[PDB]
Amino acid sequence: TDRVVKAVPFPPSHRLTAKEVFDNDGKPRVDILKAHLMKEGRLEESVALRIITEGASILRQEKNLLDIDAPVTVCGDIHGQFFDLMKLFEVGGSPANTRYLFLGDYVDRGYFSIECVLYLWALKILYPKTLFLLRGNHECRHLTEYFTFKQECKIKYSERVYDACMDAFDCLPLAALMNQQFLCVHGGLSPEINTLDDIRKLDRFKEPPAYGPMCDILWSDPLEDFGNEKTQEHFTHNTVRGCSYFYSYPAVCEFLQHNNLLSILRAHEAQDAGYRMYRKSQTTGFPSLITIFSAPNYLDVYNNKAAVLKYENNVMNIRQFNCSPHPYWLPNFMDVFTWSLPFVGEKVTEMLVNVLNICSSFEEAKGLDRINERMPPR
Amino acid sequence: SYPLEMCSHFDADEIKRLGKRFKKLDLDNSGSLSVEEFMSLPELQQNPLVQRVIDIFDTDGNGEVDFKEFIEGVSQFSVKGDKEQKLRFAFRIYDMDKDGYISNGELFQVLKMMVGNNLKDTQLQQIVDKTIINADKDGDGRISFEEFCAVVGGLDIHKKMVVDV
Ligand SMILES: [Ca+2]
Ligand SMILES: [Ca+2]
Ligand SMILES: [Ca+2]
Ligand SMILES: [Ca+2]
Ligand SMILES: [Fe+3]
Ligand SMILES: [Zn+2]
Repeated sequence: TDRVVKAVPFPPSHRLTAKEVFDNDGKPRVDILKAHLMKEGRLEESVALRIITEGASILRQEKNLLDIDAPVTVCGDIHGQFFDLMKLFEVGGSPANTRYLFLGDYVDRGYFSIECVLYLWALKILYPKTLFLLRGNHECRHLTEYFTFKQECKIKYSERVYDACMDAFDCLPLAALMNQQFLCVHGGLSPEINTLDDIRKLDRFKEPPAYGPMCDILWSDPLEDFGNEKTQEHFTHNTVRGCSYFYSYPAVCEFLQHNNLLSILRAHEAQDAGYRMYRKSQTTGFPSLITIFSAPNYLDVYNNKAAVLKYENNVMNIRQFNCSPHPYWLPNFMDVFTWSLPFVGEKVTEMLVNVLNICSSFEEAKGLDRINERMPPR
Repeated sequence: SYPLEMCSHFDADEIKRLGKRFKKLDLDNSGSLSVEEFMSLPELQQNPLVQRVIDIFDTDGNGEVDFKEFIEGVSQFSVKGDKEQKLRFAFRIYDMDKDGYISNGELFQVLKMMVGNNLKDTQLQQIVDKTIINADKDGDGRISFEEFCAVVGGLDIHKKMVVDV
């Protein structure tokens, strides 16, 4: 063929059928799924939707606040970095023999968001009682309409798939109590959430409201000077997210003691090391807060390591990992025609106008990324 | 002696003007403009698509642009031209072998003429694969003018492919 860079793998034209995706017992065939997605193949739309809807039915029956036992591997933000997700399972262990908890933010930013969801939802159908998924702030219509996930679905699939995902995202639990010691949430605390029972009383099946306990769990961040605050104040509006709050070491210590908990494990903020252990609780000597970020070389520019948390034998071990190669895409999935046609029209016209007139760093990436980390408008 | 036949949107006057420019460009007064006669203009030496335009203009494939060819190529840019004609011309910028279809290799090479080394070839190859994948609504693995148009028609780039004579 005409193909110049012959060695580059070309995406399969075959769309997997239901029989190729679900065995005769209705169990997702994950190895076949993983392989096709890694080559950038797609599924028949109906098969994709089945994965989404079957996944949502299982999530829908789960509690706002899940109870998860150790050993477990806890994971932070993925952000459609499908190829780093494959690496993450290698470092974390097979979900066949491993309990998993994901803290949210499966989509946006990365260009393999629908693969992450189809793959994760296939794993939830297969391991409904050992692999768990929480809602992150990006798992909503508001952020996915603003960032690229809605467009991605439109390119690779359809708005129908996008919608099925929005409905499925409304079903995701909001927190998890792990080994009866850790409260695991995507963002963090709320002035309006004092005990674990308060999370149980929320109605989560909805687009996250603009204000409130649900918005807060998903969006809250620890103060920038968490642990060394100049005040014993608890919550102050989150000027970084432009919504919800910044919570302090004293707010956390209070929540922990009141709920007889050891630490809050959350994700949401990119970390150069893939994680961050905060100030040790005065009472236990164990970090009062731990951030887990599981998207290496976030955005292809942060150059950060990623990490997962593996709790077992009473050892909370952080397993860091580096990025993996993934295919290339133009911004907003722009095709090369639309990309180059302007330059063509401009340059050939310019050519002829001329002829006729013959006769007359992590932080760098971070600060640069600021607006993208805040609550999109209205 | 012997009239010259041609197809163009131009009137007698414009054809006479274009003939004058054609003469000034025709260095060796051979009656056919050459690549080097074209490249004599410094404004053109800093333009990646000069050889694509000359080739599209050079309809008889002899390597030079005769007067008939010059007038018919410049006519694609007449203000009197239709959307289709201008898109057809854009289509032919990628369609190197003039088969009426943009192939993967043709697409890689023409884009490569414009992107250069802002993209590694692996990257450039992947976005060409996916662009064809999405636009190739016939499964022939190549882009017809119809498929090409389905993608770009709404862009209205033809409105900018207009020169004054
Ligand atoms: Ca000449
Ligand atoms: Ca010729
Ligand atoms: Ca061709
Ligand atoms: Ca085709
Ligand atoms: Fe995030
Ligand atoms: Zn987040």
